Amino acid sequence: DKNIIIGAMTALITPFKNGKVDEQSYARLIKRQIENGIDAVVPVGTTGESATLTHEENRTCIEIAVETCKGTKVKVLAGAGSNATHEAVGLAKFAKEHGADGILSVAPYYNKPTQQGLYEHYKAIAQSVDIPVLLYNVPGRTGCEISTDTIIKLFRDCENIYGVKEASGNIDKCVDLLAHEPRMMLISGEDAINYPILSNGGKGVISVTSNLLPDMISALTHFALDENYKEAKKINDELYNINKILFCESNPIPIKTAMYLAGLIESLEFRLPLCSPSKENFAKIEEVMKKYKIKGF
Amino acid sequence: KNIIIGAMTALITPFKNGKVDEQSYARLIKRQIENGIDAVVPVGTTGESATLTHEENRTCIEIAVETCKGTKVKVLAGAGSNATHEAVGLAKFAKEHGADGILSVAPYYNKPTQQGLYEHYKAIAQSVDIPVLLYNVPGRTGCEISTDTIIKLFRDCENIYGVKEASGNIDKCVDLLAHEPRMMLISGEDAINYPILSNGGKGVISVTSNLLPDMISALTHFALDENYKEAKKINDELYNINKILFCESNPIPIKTAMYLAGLIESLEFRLPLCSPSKENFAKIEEVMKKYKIKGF
Ligand SMILES: [Mg+2]
Ligand SMILES: [Mg+2]
Ligand SMILES: [Mg+2]
Ligand SMILES: [Mg+2]
Ligand SMILES: [Mg+2]
Repeated sequence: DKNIIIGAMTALITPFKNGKVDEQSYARLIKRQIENGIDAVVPVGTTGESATLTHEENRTCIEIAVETCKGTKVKVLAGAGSNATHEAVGLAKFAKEHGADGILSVAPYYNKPTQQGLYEHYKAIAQSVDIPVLLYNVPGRTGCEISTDTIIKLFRDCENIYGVKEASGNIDKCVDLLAHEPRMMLISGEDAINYPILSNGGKGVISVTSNLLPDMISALTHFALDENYKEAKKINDELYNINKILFCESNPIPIKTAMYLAGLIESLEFRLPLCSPSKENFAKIEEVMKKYKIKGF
Repeated sequence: KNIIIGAMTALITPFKNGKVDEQSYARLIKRQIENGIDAVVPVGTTGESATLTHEENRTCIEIAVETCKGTKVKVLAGAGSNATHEAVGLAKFAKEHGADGILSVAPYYNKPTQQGLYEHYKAIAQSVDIPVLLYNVPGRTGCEISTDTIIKLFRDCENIYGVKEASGNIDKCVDLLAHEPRMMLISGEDAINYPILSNGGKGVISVTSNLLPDMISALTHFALDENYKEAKKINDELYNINKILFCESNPIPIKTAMYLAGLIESLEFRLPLCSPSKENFAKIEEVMKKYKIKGF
């Protein structure tokens, strides 16, 4: 029916060098994701520090992702959202112009639209492009919730809206969504509960942990999609300690720390207001990493 | 320190035919000045900062500065961002265009750590020489500026003189002023204006004052003179309107009330904000009839 983008996906960190996007590191990281079974990559989402990138840096990250996935089956689901509808429409059109296969569009943050407003927000975005649109609910960061009813109405009313990324630690809501609209693509945005979401019929993940451990997240998701739930849970359980420690400080502070500790990025750099973890949490991230096998390039 | 305190208004931004109604905007500010308000906050949360262009942000601050000249009324410009580089540029822009100080909201959405918030605000304060009021509203931003961070920033940065609190947490208000009694605690929560003032807060940055500027100004002034019996009377009388103004997300109710009072021409928002439900529209209309609303 609808065009979809599902499976194992990575919310890419954006590496910085001397305060600039390391464009070589970025392309190299994406290649490493492709080679470890990932099905799609998400440039400039939350994990990519979308908030602190200039518009040209946003274009650059998206274009590099498109260019690096050419010749592969891996799709580019571009972070393209904003708490201003006029801007979100513009960011959607631009992501499409630069070759993105679809867009991930975060619910408006800070200004707390009502459900009616969220509906009109996403309807305007979806009308402005002809590529798939994945809603993105993360109430702990936005201060609002796209309700089940709103999500289901948007899925049914707008042809290119095909599912939602849930980062709301609410398995009840995941049941609610797929019990009333089994045709939508529920996507886990919370690594520690990837398996519970997939086993209730979710069709993919947009992962933080896959930045560090893409082969494990790929295998988990693919097992689950193959209905080999036993093997998916085994990996989900193994990943629990790292899944949780990657949120000991606000994402992406721990994941960038882990990537640096693993030698996968050259510098532990953020853009303010993000900064390096405390010494104690730095030490905890390094401790948890010890029992995982981290792929190189 | 240099401070901006007293009774202050988070100005709504009126729209007409999709554009900032610039004449309405100046007229609304004049009405605030004429009803005892001590400062105006253009382009904060209540003014829908998130959906204004950089040019409209500029126009709004410039109209505020120009309308307040030759009066005591100060311009405490909304100027914050979840990107530190952009918050610094917004702070510089506000100063260079004549604002008396800035209100800078805690970074929303990307949830910086307390170290991150310290460095964020330290960067902003070092960029201008005008007063900076922090703004804590965890229900909208997803983060909380802790008491220790607020106190550290106040003691380490000359321009930082207090915090607008919109967190429903009177324990924290006590914590702040018991450990750092020199800061200016500013109520960002109309319903508890008097409790914050009576614990030593020195002003309000009000939503309700858009509609009832004389009442909020009296409340504040009674309280600052330690006429607490009178300030509590107004706070109690205002509770019903203070609460109904958040039956939907601010500023959807206050704009609806201003429109119903004939104070703005059109009930227009920028998406993702929009008109209230029919029921909430009716409820706003009913609560307003208990209050005397000053015209122009
Ligand atoms: Mg963003
Ligand atoms: Mg914006
Ligand atoms: Mg007196
Ligand atoms: Mg007395
Ligand atoms: Mg009352």
